[PDB]
Amino acid sequence: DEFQWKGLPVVKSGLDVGGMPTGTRYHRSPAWPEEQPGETHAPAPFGSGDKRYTFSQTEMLVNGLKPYTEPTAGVPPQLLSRAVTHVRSYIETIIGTHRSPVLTYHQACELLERTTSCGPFVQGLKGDYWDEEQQQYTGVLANHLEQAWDKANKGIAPRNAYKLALKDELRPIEKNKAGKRRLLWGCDAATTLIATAAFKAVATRLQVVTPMTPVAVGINMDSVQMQVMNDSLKGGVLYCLDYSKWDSTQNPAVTAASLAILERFAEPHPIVSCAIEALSSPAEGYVNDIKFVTRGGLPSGMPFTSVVNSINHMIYVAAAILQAYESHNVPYTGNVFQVETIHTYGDDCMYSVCPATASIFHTVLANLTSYGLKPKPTNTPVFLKRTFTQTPHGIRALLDITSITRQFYWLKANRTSDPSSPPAFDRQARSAQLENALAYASQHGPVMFDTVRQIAIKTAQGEGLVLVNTNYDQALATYNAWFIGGT
Repeated sequence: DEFQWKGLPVVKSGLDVGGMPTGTRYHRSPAWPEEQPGETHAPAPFGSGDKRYTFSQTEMLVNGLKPYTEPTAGVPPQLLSRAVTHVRSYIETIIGTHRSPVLTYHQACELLERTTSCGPFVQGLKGDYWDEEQQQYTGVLANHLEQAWDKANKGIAPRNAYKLALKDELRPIEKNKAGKRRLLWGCDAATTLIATAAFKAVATRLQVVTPMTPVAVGINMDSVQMQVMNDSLKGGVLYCLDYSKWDSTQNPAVTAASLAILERFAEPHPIVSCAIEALSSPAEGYVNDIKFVTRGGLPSGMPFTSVVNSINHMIYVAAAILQAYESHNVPYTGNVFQVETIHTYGDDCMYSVCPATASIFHTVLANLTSYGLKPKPTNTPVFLKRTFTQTPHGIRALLDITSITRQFYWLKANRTSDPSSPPAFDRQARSAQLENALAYASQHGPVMFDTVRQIAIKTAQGEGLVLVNTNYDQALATYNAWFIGGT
């Protein structure tokens, strides 16, 4: 039965999945004992081990889980259905009406991320279990996937189940001082598998075609695909919005609609449909011996989070716009996604709207907020933290300079309760990281690059590294080869 645990509704899971990991993987660079100008980020608060703060992990979790407790208005069902047929229609004209077959078991298995966790029911990394060249999973994980695959083929859906933790990353110091840390949802590998088999061929068709669809997922921002995106912005009125608390504000009816759109492009099959059932069912987060079941929102670690959230976003925007026209008594004649230009990456976005739409944008925004989303114009495209900028070699999607330099001042390494303690890290990975950071720097041009250069040399001697993209010309040449190659 339900009971309250720190003010959240909560049930015993029948299992014990363990506590959230202790400490942090981030150390200050040994090269960098002092604070540098314009630094804005440091390691998120990790509770008991950490001398900076006095927050506990469990309370940071409870904080992050709270919005999942409260449902969201969503879209009025009649509106929703019109919005949906807009979204569906448009994607039909781009990717066609072909229905992708479900993946084989082995195909689906090869796509799992060996680098990540197995979710709440199996310990370790997925790669712990991968046979490099039996070419299959093995052991306890393989049994976990196998039973699930078998059940799915029999119409029995896997658990929409996540191991809850907190993300360990560099965050804004303003946020750290406030006791904020992002939720980590670790999906059950079986559920990932079934989704993958269901939906990956549809996801791939959308990716092949990016950014011709508003699903920008898997766009290479350091390629021509970004210039295609840029070009598509011309003519319209540019709104680059950030949504707050995007994940906790996802309405489950909208989500179910997005999944129904996806299902349209797949073969009907018991797999496809376990997977909708799982993914449209409420997220269950496991900690210790309890689970929390969501009443609203979406877990950030769902299978296909980006695609599903990009479809949600398309549906919300179509609805907001169509509602705004109808309530102003204006006819809306074309497809939203031709009349308007829309790029999403789950919650990240750029809208380039017709002027008629721009005229009544106040009203669009208000419709968005009425769905329980938490949303003026610019000439400067900003997307996936990139700023679109002219350079001497064409438009580039420029990483923030602080995104570049913070990589020099921090490194992800061994667990610790002390970031000021010395890292154990492999020098080659580190050096490759920093040579990449340098190639990004080169696009900012030569004054900017010289500053980053000086940082990198300092870093190299302090950390004992070796670096070539230390010069502008070779840093420029490496980025360029990335750029024209899709590399």
